[PDB]
Amino acid sequence: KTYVPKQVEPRWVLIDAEGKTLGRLATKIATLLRGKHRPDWTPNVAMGDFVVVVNADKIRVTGKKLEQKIYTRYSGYPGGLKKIPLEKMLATHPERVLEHAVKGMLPKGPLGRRLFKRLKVYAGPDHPHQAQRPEKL
Amino acid sequence: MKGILGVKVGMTRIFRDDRAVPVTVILAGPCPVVQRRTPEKDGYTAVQLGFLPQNPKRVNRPLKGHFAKAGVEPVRILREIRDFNPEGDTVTVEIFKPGERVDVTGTSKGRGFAGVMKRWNFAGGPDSHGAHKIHRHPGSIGNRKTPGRVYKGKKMAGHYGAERVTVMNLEVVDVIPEENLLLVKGAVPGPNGGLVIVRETKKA
Amino acid sequence: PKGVSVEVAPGRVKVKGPKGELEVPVSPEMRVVVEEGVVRVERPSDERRHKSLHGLTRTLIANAVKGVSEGYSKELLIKGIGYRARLVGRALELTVGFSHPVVVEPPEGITFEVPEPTRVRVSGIDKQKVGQVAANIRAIRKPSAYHEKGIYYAGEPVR
RNA sequence: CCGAGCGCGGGAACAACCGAGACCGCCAGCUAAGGCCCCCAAGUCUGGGCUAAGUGGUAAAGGAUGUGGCGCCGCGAAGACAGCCUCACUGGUCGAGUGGCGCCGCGCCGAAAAUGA
RNA sequence: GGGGAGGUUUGGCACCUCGAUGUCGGCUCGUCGCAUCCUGGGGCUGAAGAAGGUCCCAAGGGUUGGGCUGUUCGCCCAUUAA
RNA sequence: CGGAAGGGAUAACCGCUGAAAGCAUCUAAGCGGGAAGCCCGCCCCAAGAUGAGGCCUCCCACGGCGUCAAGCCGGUAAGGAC
Ligand SMILES: [Mg+2]
Ligand SMILES: [Mg+2]
Ligand SMILES: [Mg+2]
Ligand SMILES: [Mg+2]
Ligand SMILES: [Mg+2]
Ligand SMILES: [Mg+2]
Ligand SMILES: [Mg+2]
Ligand SMILES: [Mg+2]
Ligand SMILES: [Mg+2]
Ligand SMILES: [Mg+2]
Ligand SMILES: [Mg+2]
Ligand SMILES: [Mg+2]
Ligand SMILES: [Mg+2]
Ligand SMILES: [Mg+2]
Ligand SMILES: [Mg+2]
Ligand SMILES: [Mg+2]
Ligand SMILES: [Mg+2]
Ligand SMILES: [Mg+2]
Ligand SMILES: [Mg+2]
Ligand SMILES: [Mg+2]
Ligand SMILES: [Mg+2]
Ligand SMILES: [Mg+2]
Ligand SMILES: [Mg+2]
Ligand SMILES: [Mg+2]
Ligand SMILES: [Mg+2]
Ligand SMILES: [Mg+2]
Ligand SMILES: [Mg+2]
Ligand SMILES: [Mg+2]
Ligand SMILES: [Mg+2]
Ligand SMILES: [Mg+2]
Ligand SMILES: [Mg+2]
Ligand SMILES: [Mg+2]
Ligand SMILES: [Mg+2]
Ligand SMILES: [Mg+2]
Ligand SMILES: [Mg+2]
Ligand SMILES: [Mg+2]
Ligand SMILES: [Mg+2]
Ligand SMILES: [Mg+2]
Ligand SMILES: [Mg+2]
Ligand SMILES: [Mg+2]
Ligand SMILES: [Mg+2]
Ligand SMILES: [Mg+2]
Ligand SMILES: [Mg+2]
Ligand SMILES: [Mg+2]
Ligand SMILES: [Mg+2]
Ligand SMILES: [Mg+2]
Ligand SMILES: [Mg+2]
Ligand SMILES: [Mg+2]
Ligand SMILES: [Mg+2]
Ligand SMILES: [Mg+2]
Ligand SMILES: [Mg+2]
Ligand SMILES: [Mg+2]
Ligand SMILES: [Mg+2]
Ligand SMILES: [Mg+2]
Ligand SMILES: [Mg+2]
Ligand SMILES: [Mg+2]
Ligand SMILES: [Mg+2]
Ligand SMILES: [Mg+2]
Ligand SMILES: [Mg+2]
Ligand SMILES: [Mg+2]
Ligand SMILES: [Mg+2]
Ligand SMILES: [Mg+2]
Ligand SMILES: [Mg+2]
Ligand SMILES: [Mg+2]
Ligand SMILES: [Mg+2]
Ligand SMILES: [Mg+2]
Ligand SMILES: [Mg+2]
Ligand SMILES: [Mg+2]
Ligand SMILES: [Mg+2]
Ligand SMILES: [Mg+2]
Ligand SMILES: [Mg+2]
Ligand SMILES: [Mg+2]
Ligand SMILES: [Mg+2]
Ligand SMILES: [Mg+2]
Ligand SMILES: [Mg+2]
Ligand SMILES: [Mg+2]
Ligand SMILES: [Mg+2]
Ligand SMILES: [Mg+2]
Ligand SMILES: [Mg+2]
Ligand SMILES: [Mg+2]
Ligand SMILES: [Mg+2]
Ligand SMILES: [Mg+2]
Ligand SMILES: [Mg+2]
Ligand SMILES: [Mg+2]
Ligand SMILES: [Mg+2]
Ligand SMILES: [Mg+2]
Ligand SMILES: [Mg+2]
Ligand SMILES: [Mg+2]
Ligand SMILES: [Mg+2]
Ligand SMILES: [Mg+2]
Ligand SMILES: [Mg+2]
Ligand SMILES: [Mg+2]
Ligand SMILES: [Mg+2]
Ligand SMILES: [Mg+2]
Ligand SMILES: [Mg+2]
Ligand SMILES: [Mg+2]
Ligand SMILES: [Mg+2]
Ligand SMILES: [Mg+2]
Ligand SMILES: [Mg+2]
Ligand SMILES: [Mg+2]
Ligand SMILES: [Mg+2]
Ligand SMILES: [Mg+2]
Ligand SMILES: [Mg+2]
Ligand SMILES: [Mg+2]
Ligand SMILES: [Mg+2]
Ligand SMILES: [Mg+2]
Ligand SMILES: [Mg+2]
Ligand SMILES: [Mg+2]
Ligand SMILES: [Mg+2]
Ligand SMILES: [Mg+2]
Ligand SMILES: [Mg+2]
Ligand SMILES: [Mg+2]
Ligand SMILES: [Mg+2]
Ligand SMILES: [Mg+2]
Ligand SMILES: [Mg+2]
Ligand SMILES: [Mg+2]
Ligand SMILES: [Mg+2]
Ligand SMILES: [Mg+2]
Ligand SMILES: [Mg+2]
Ligand SMILES: [Mg+2]
Repeated sequence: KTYVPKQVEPRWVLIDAEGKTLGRLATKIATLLRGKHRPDWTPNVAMGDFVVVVNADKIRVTGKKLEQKIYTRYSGYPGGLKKIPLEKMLATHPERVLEHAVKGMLPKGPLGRRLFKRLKVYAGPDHPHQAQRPEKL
Repeated sequence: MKGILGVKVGMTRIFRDDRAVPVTVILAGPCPVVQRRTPEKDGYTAVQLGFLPQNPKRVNRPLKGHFAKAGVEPVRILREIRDFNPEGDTVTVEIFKPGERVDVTGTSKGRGFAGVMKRWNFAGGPDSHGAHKIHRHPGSIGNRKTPGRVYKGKKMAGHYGAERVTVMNLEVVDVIPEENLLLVKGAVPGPNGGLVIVRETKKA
Repeated sequence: PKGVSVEVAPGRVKVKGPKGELEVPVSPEMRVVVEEGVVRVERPSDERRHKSLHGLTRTLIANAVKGVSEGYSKELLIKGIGYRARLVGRALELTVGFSHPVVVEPPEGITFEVPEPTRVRVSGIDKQKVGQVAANIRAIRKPSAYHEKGIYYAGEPVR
């Protein structure tokens, strides 16, 4: 009968964002958010590392993107569809662009959100120097 | 950004040279600056004005401390004029030379549950020629199977007035520091005895 | 390329001279060999992209050089009856028909003179500045296409 | 083939399209179609090209010094192609490439819709 | 003569609905589309100017009151930036 | 009394510098200007922004149980409700 892990401790990680290609980084970030790298992986628990990102304001992204490529929010009201280009996202709160990527990469369930909270993204550098600052690339 | 609390006292016309003028009196009252906000430990600049004397009855609260910490007569009301920054003491009608124009924020009278006719000035049915049981109704509120729902924010009967309203760019017709009064172009929201806040406008 | 005070950077040449200094943004992917007295522009590959960038930077650097040494300056010609130029300390002011005389101050680095109420010595070190501010004046009142009025350069009219 | 296989895998979802005919059980193994960056199992695999349009992510006649590949035909160090009013051409001079056509791959324009993408 | 776009018209097909999906016009309330009527910005003009013509960009807002007819539409009166 | 003024980024379009292509070219690198439209600005809602934010001031021990940990039960405090 297959092994079930018990209450273990979350491994807090720290990733430097600047230079990294947006989507490419998000993918790995997501994987870390779930277990999926720890061989005691369990799909219904929440055991992914606490990823911390810094210098997110400096994420690289190929092609025209920034100019083109737009994020759309929808208010409930008529015409309530807002459209905001990648450019202006970074202009203001930029950690958004990475978050909206990692979030869209997490499973959509009630667990998915638990995990989305373990992801801490900052304009960086610097952040809550709690405990582990295990540089990672 | 100038500013000051006060009460709508009422209104009555006067005579600028030979020319009638509608005017509403506001009791600017003396306002003791109770506290200052600042980016230092507030993230923004603003002055918390006090207004109207409050006897130590209901002041039993921890307000006594917020009051003593600035050492000021305990007031009955206190709001923040944002981005205003005068001088550790008091602001009065002296802030407003006649001719300046001021925005004025008050709370509209309360219509309670108002029909679509009064709330939104809908047309409603005809008093005659048929229907009869729809004289003041809104009529249609949608389409058919598509969208198959009513639009969010559809004008419908509900509570009217009794809300934060701000008429703008009113002319300060006159000011009488002797009685702490202030005269403007009359059109200020809320009922007499209603509290209100005057301040500098936007125009240039 | 004499009088050159060039200096290669991680991605931008910097020429200097008696007249001033100008930073010339050149694509990093180009060899900007600075010879003892004659800078060269080398291009990796015979590709299409690189050709264009070569000839371009090849000129921008030369343009900065001739700038900090000789300098650039455009010549604007006023026309039409009422129309007339006139300097004011350092800012140019001109009447051209509108109910108000146009007051155009010079942007930093730019300097225009008025040798006559019919000419404008727009002068500076950077070619961009000049070429711009030049046309920026001609814009204040482009050439009349039906007569012979308004600002002009030094080339034939329209009529 | 569905009907009677709206039982199973793929095609986002979808009777008849691709795989395949479910007697029951198994916390075993191998493959099919389709896939192997994350949502989601499996290579961000190896070697070589093409594309710069989000093309890919789904439209035509037709149009264009987009971009690579191929071929033939005209001028030229007897100095050629541009601009030095010039094209031709000699002294000029960068001087060694240049002009025309045709075939292929990928792209570009042509390309306007009604609740929010 | 040739190629398309749209799904407002006129049609074709007979797939849902016949143990029921109320049909025209008006009123009330609108919202969306843009292939734009007006206002805004532009290119060209056979653009002197004033005014037009045509194409381009552009929904933000606006887009009148009556006569005849059930009419939609249309015609007409008086206006309009329309 | 309101539509704004103003700042920013732009569409068509107008340019600067400028090759690929010794010329030329607003463009391929790069820069300027440019709409009642876009983002701000104005007014209103707004921390169930479960990502539940901030600031000022006020009150503060345990009284018997739970041997562990989360809790239970009487009187209170600031203060709140009837
Ligand atoms: Mg992975
Ligand atoms: Mg997103
Ligand atoms: Mg899951
Ligand atoms: Mg799902
Ligand atoms: Mg959800
Ligand atoms: Mg009264
Ligand atoms: Mg403080
Ligand atoms: Mg604060
Ligand atoms: Mg009270
Ligand atoms: Mg009503
Ligand atoms: Mg009303
Ligand atoms: Mg009414
Ligand atoms: Mg009415
Ligand atoms: Mg009846
Ligand atoms: Mg109905
Ligand atoms: Mg629906
Ligand atoms: Mg109410
Ligand atoms: Mg209001
Ligand atoms: Mg009264
Ligand atoms: Mg009263
Ligand atoms: Mg003319
Ligand atoms: Mg069968
Ligand atoms: Mg089934
Ligand atoms: Mg079934
Ligand atoms: Mg399937
Ligand atoms: Mg199937
Ligand atoms: Mg079937
Ligand atoms: Mg089947
Ligand atoms: Mg079978
Ligand atoms: Mg059996
Ligand atoms: Mg079996
Ligand atoms: Mg077993
Ligand atoms: Mg086998
Ligand atoms: Mg096998
Ligand atoms: Mg993989
Ligand atoms: Mg998903
Ligand atoms: Mg995987
Ligand atoms: Mg790969
Ligand atoms: Mg490869
Ligand atoms: Mg395109
Ligand atoms: Mg089509
Ligand atoms: Mg196509
Ligand atoms: Mg076709
Ligand atoms: Mg065809
Ligand atoms: Mg074809
Ligand atoms: Mg074709
Ligand atoms: Mg052809
Ligand atoms: Mg192209
Ligand atoms: Mg070729
Ligand atoms: Mg020849
Ligand atoms: Mg000859
Ligand atoms: Mg030669
Ligand atoms: Mg030939
Ligand atoms: Mg052939
Ligand atoms: Mg297109
Ligand atoms: Mg369009
Ligand atoms: Mg659409
Ligand atoms: Mg015909
Ligand atoms: Mg014909
Ligand atoms: Mg035909
Ligand atoms: Mg139809
Ligand atoms: Mg018929
Ligand atoms: Mg039909
Ligand atoms: Mg049928
Ligand atoms: Mg049949
Ligand atoms: Mg029926
Ligand atoms: Mg029924
Ligand atoms: Mg019928
Ligand atoms: Mg009928
Ligand atoms: Mg209406
Ligand atoms: Mg609309
Ligand atoms: Mg829409
Ligand atoms: Mg116009
Ligand atoms: Mg025109
Ligand atoms: Mg012409
Ligand atoms: Mg004439
Ligand atoms: Mg004329
Ligand atoms: Mg409309
Ligand atoms: Mg009418
Ligand atoms: Mg009638
Ligand atoms: Mg008819
Ligand atoms: Mg008709
Ligand atoms: Mg008719
Ligand atoms: Mg007719
Ligand atoms: Mg008119
Ligand atoms: Mg007319
Ligand atoms: Mg008009
Ligand atoms: Mg008015
Ligand atoms: Mg603006
Ligand atoms: Mg600025
Ligand atoms: Mg600007
Ligand atoms: Mg914008
Ligand atoms: Mg931009
Ligand atoms: Mg130019
Ligand atoms: Mg460019
Ligand atoms: Mg090219
Ligand atoms: Mg630019
Ligand atoms: Mg600028
Ligand atoms: Mg600009
Ligand atoms: Mg303009
Ligand atoms: Mg504009
Ligand atoms: Mg305007
Ligand atoms: Mg206006
Ligand atoms: Mg727009
Ligand atoms: Mg609040
Ligand atoms: Mg709260
Ligand atoms: Mg709070
Ligand atoms: Mg106390
Ligand atoms: Mg306590
Ligand atoms: Mg204590
Ligand atoms: Mg204590
Ligand atoms: Mg004690
Ligand atoms: Mg105590
Ligand atoms: Mg413990
Ligand atoms: Mg009790
Ligand atoms: Mg108690
Ligand atoms: Mg006490
Ligand atoms: Mg008390
Ligand atoms: Mg209560
Ligand atoms: Mg009470």
